[PDB]
Amino acid sequence: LPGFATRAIHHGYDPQDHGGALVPPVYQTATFTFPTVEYGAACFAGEQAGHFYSRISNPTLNLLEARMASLEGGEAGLALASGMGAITSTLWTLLRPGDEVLLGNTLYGCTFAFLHHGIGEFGVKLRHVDMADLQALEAAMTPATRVIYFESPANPNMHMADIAGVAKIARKHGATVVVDNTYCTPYLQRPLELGADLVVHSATKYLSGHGDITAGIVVGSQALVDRIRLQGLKDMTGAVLSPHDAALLMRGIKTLNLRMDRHCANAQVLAEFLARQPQVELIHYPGLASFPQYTLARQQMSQPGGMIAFELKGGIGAGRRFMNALQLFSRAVSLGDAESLAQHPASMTHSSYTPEERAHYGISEGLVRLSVGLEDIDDLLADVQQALKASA
Amino acid sequence: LPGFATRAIHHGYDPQDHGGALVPPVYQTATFTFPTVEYGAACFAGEQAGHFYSRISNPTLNLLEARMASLEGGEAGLALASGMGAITSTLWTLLRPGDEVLLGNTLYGCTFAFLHHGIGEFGVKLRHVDMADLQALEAAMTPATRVIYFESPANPNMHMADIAGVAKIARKHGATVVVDNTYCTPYLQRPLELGADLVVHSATKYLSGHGDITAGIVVGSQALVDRIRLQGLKDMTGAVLSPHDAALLMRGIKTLNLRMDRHCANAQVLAEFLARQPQVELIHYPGLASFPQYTLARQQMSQPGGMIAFELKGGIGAGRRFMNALQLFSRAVSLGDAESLAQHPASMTHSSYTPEERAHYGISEGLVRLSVGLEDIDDLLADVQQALKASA
Amino acid sequence: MHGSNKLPGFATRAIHHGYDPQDHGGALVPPVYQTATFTFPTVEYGAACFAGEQAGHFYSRISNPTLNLLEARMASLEGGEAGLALASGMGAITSTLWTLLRPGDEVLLGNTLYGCTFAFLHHGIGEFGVKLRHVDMADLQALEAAMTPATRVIYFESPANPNMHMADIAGVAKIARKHGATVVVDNTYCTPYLQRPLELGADLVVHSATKYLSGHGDITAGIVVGSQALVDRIRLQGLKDMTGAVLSPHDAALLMRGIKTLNLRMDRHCANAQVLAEFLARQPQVELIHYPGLASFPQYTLARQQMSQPGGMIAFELKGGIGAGRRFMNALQLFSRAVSLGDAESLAQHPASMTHSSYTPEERAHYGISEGLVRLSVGLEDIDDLLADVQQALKASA
Amino acid sequence: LPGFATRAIHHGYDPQDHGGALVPPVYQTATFTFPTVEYGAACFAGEQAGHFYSRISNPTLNLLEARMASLEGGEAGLALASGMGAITSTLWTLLRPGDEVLLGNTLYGCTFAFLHHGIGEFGVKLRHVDMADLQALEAAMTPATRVIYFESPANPNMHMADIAGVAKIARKHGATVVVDNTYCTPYLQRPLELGADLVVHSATKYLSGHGDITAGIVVGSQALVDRIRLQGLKDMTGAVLSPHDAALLMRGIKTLNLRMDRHCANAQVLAEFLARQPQVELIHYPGLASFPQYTLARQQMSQPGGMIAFELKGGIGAGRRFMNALQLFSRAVSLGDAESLAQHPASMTHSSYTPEERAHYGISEGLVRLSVGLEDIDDLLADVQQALKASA
Ligand SMILES: CSC/C=C(/NCc1c(COP(=O)(O)O)cnc(C)c1O)C(=O)O
Ligand SMILES: CSC/C=C(/NCc1c(COP(=O)(O)O)cnc(C)c1O)C(=O)O
Ligand SMILES: CSC/C=C(/NCc1c(COP(=O)(O)O)cnc(C)c1O)C(=O)O
Ligand SMILES: CSC/C=C(/NCc1c(COP(=O)(O)O)cnc(C)c1O)C(=O)O
Repeated sequence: LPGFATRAIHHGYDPQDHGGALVPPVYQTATFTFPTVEYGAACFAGEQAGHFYSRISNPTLNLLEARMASLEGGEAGLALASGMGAITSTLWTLLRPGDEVLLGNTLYGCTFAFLHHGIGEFGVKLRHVDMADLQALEAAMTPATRVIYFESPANPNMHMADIAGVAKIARKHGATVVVDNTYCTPYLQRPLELGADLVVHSATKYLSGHGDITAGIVVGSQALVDRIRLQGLKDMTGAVLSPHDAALLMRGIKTLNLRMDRHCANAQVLAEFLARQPQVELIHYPGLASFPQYTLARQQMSQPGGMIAFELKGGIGAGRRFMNALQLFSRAVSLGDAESLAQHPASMTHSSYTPEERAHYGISEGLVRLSVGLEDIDDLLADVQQALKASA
Repeated sequence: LPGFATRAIHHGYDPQDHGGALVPPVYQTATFTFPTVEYGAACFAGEQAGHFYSRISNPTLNLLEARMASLEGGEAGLALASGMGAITSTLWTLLRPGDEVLLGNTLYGCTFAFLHHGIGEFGVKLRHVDMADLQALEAAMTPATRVIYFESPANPNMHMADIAGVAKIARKHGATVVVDNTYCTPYLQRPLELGADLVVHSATKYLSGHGDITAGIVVGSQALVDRIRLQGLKDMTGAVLSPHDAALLMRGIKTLNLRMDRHCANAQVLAEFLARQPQVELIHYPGLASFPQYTLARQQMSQPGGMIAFELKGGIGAGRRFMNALQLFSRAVSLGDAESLAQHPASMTHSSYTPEERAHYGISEGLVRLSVGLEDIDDLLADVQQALKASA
Repeated sequence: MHGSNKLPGFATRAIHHGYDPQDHGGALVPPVYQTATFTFPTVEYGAACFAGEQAGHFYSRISNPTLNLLEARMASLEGGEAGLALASGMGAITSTLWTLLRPGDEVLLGNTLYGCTFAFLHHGIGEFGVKLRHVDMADLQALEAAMTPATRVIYFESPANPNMHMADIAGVAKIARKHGATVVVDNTYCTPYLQRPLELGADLVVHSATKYLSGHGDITAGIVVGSQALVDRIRLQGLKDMTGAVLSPHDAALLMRGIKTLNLRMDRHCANAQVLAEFLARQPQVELIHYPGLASFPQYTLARQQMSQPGGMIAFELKGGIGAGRRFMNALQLFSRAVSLGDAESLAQHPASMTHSSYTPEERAHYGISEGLVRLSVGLEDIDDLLADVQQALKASA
Repeated sequence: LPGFATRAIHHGYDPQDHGGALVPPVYQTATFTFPTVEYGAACFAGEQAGHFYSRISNPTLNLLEARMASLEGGEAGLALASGMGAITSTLWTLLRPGDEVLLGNTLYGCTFAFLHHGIGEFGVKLRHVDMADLQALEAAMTPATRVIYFESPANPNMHMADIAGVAKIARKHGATVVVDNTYCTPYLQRPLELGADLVVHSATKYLSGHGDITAGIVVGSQALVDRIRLQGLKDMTGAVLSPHDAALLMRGIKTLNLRMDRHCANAQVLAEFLARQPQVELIHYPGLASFPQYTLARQQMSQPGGMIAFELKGGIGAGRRFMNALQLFSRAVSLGDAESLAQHPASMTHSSYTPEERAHYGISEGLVRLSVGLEDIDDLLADVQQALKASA
């Protein structure tokens, strides 16, 4: 079995099948012709090799799909036009009125919005459980419960989940486990190998790695992905990934190992630096020993990742002055780009909110999330240095 | 107000805002930064002009949107990953359980699938009506009727609706009218100007014009597009258009008028040919005096379009052999490409079942659909001629 | 009636020629080979790709399947054996002249050339011992008279940039058959849809595919079309060794997209320009006006003889001089102030206050242009909007 | 002065100058307009700093150029359509009939072809010299010597030049020193800092990193680069880089350091392995302690590179059998891709030659060149190992 980086470069593709082309050609085409109508009948019945329309399937998307399937260790992959594309396509096919979905305690803003203000308003019951608390989960299981969905680590506290523990419970009750594995990437965490059924990504983040596409991946069993493709994607979202973006995504995946190694190495130093500072109150970085859930994080994630969350003494005001002081970090939402991004949900994403509304959710007054990039660490240190001095 | 071709080339863009670039640069970026946090606060409150993340909005996509809005005579536009992306995003935000939606009698298959096996399995009521029969439409209306959705001309029999008559009934009862205007494009038909609220396109077809992108456009009021953008696209489908494909779509649109002129002139000659041949039993083309809704066709479409549908005397068998015989025409689903295409749904998209399923779901045994391309008309004629002989 | 040996029409071939979807997974649009290098099954299937026998691929700077399709298709349209695709028009010109010419060879040139072509010849290749001579190519007696034994290449544009001077291409090729020269014709302005120098006796044509062939102003590209032997030579020396002007398969894919509507776009360019040129000639403000479709145009009968339609380029002079032209341009709200052609967008330039602004009034004649001159590339906008813009712009030059 | 990684990600670009876009927009446009004739007057002069045509100066290309300049420690940059683009544009500008160019003893095939069968046949003198031998260089200099051109390390044996010694000899005679820095990249070796005047790159190799573009770079003094822009590129080659490919190149440059680190570590290992084999007659890798020019190599190269050349004892025949048995390395010319590549010049690029014409030229019978890729070293070892066993 060839290694991770080998597979990220080579898996699913022989140059000799495409006129010797070293980089696979991009199938920037909407439709594919048939030799016969009989051949074309068989492609809608779904019982052959080949193609018909790019919304369903496309060779450039198929290579990306298979290759991602290999990295995560799953049977099938599906490519979609965004992370939300992946999540919504997946959830729209597995859930019908009167089914229940168990969710992690904290979710990504638009995943939360989709669940509560979207599918949740179509008669699907919602319920939030601590996915580190196996006791609380096992209680909350009912026969109506069809899907268990969560992020590990979770946005933005880095709250972990006992994936193996959750999956053993779900296996007994018949529930399908779906993990948003965006923050880690298969390089760092493979939830399918810990019993999960499906993993979804925002490929927009670390997989692409260069902040120039919006994209989504689903990986899991052949049976589950076939359904999500032929219902969620085909009928219910239309979240079709451009072959051009699919090709750029594959370009990024070829440096995933190298990019994450450095993300994690830079993140480590900045976390350890931030720990030893009078301005900081607490830090949520999985590779600091003071991290609440250090043990579980290391059983699942091979490295601590590139994301640091931390709160400041001075709260809302200390954040604004810190964020505005940054001359190298960019004030922006998103993560996993080569460029180092900072965001402060208190006065950016959730700014029209007041302090009285924020505490409802698991989202602090002083909380500033970093996505540590690939820049020279000494420059990143110096930028954070002056930004903390400016936040007094 | 400048002419169609002028607007389809220039609307919404001045080179002097982008370093004098004649062609607008492609914003192939997932995320955008802010100079301060208080600036970025307003971009999430929706109260200050600018960008944050390409799933919600992007400048390349905004240009496409605004330009498409001008061509349809609408206030605002939204760009999506596919036509189904356009449809699902739209209907997911506009309907909730208990709402009734009146559909036209025939619909494009994935739209039929989405309605009956997708959204209509989450407690949304569906009824089918002949939108040509204004008495029956009026009679079909209820207060719970929230949406009237149809294609005009309809897949795959070219059936027509009086858009203004339908809109009048919709103003009476208080219902939103959504027209799928793929077949015609804004160049030949503008449903908003005949009282429609929203129009949806598969921009994959005529608007693209070159078979290379998958895309969708919604055009309507600012109020409705904003809801579709902020809920259907953002939370519920994630069907985000690549700035690459958005830019190609705009390239395609620059020759829309010229391309449609040729599609229509070619299709007219081919329709009049097909009507004279002994192998052909019925022909549906709007530019033929024999078309049942001929008056309405000239009253509502400025030209009769590029699509022909017809039936061969020898049934399914003759269709197969007609289809197999084509050397210039390509066997493929889809329409609106430079390349002339044909399909015989009876032995392609809707194959396995006997005549009895194909009757009630109104697609004849011998029905062949043609998307007439931009090739030399003599070449197309010659290909169709020999294919008819071979059909017997 | 008639059978398979009939040539498919121009629009059919501009969309289909050289590509059957069945040889590429059924993909209706050809896959873009956005790859720099190609691999070999055995080590000997690499050996034969460099030398002699094999049909196949190794490196994109010599040959790429996306570029090959473009090439074969441009060849069909021009009526040539072979095509080559390059990074720019100047890529096509330099790559061609670098392989056909050596020190001591003479090149006979059209009286006017495109600026960077003129520069290439006088200040580039001409300084490496290639001898230069200009002749009015409309004068077949003068051309005959200028032929020497060292004359290796007759090169020229028709119509020329920017005065739209023309040459008898068949007349030139006949003179060249007798003496032995290779005729190269820059066919940018007409495109294969309006004029086909190869079918009138020219040995090679070159294009700035950046213009009408692309049609949408988003790529820079060149094409050479001509005999297999001459194109192969150009590919294997001019492009391989001497320019490295390699076309991106991305841009080659877009050029093929533009070529799918060439006939339609040229039809509309020409229709607009004819209506605009006839309008322009009847206006008070205009001194003269060159446009091949007007009978006043000096070479009206040659234009009709060689071009199937009169093109999208207009030239005219204003009353009021530079001061009027200066105001005319600034008054344009729909036309752009730019130098290029063959875009969907209509472009104007007033060389007095633009491209030759640093020059002085009298220096214009003996470098070679007028004082109220305005070149127009007529685009694809609704003709009424283009009239209204030129009308109000004339009124502001008054 | 920020670190190499920081500059390779940020240099020359602020998001705020383009609507906050994190990644810069791609200026896929041929022409640029002017607001007035007075503005457009000075773009054919120089005193107004805008744009006019993309063959001369495009915003996307300029960013690439400025950034490549920064990494190389030079004043200014030029982007071109291929490595040969950069080489030919540079040499056509600097050389004329009667001028002599001094060359490194062995050059890349098409550079040798350009010099001897292109520009050499226009009255330009050629002389090859050993560029490590400063005594032989000074002796070779004449008044006609205007340019000194070489690779370091060079094809095929990794033969170094003494760049600082060469520049010292050139400074005496006024001549210009041009260094092909393709193999090393600015990450490993910066010839301008050691006294050279111009560097050229086939950005097609390591700079891109991913084998999907063809691009050239020139970096040097503003006056020199300006001339190669306005003479070599504008008039004499027209080797204009696509903004699309220039965008990809810059995408590739953001992982240059990380990719070069891994290339070099995989090479280090695989050379240590190869140097101890019974099948290996001789091996050229800069990092081996027994490399002839080891000391000088480490004065210029911060790491020994990703390329290995070695000789098999069985001659041309063993090379053939080794090449063919490789299942993971691809058989191709080119280098610096993520995918590992191998060529055996004696049965590929130079097979039409006879046994005695290879030595004359400067190539061995059993010489195999390896571009060591980014794959898992254990897979690469396995593949080379079995290929060595099958070579006997
Ligand atoms: C309000 S814009 C900010 C978006 C952010 N993230 C996106 C994201 C998605 C959704 O993925 P797309 O659909 O491709 O965006 C899914 N899952 C995770 C863990 C994510 O982080 C952000 O600020 O971290
Ligand atoms: C079973 S594959 C055949 C697809 C066909 N058409 C697509 C289409 C869509 C959906 O649009 P996308 O999502 O962009 O494909 C929406 N609305 C209309 C009137 C359409 O024709 C077809 O065969 O005509
Ligand atoms: C100073 S920018 C103006 C450029 C113009 N034309 C280009 C051109 C070329 C050169 O082709 P590229 O290298 O692709 O640009 C070659 N041959 C012809 C007849 C051309 O028109 C122009 O203003 O008409
Ligand atoms: C006969 S195809 C093989 C090409 C090879 N290399 C190219 C190259 C160039 C020229 O660069 P482009 O023009 O981009 O190809 C310049 N400088 C160096 C050190 C190079 O290696 C090769 O096999 O190593």
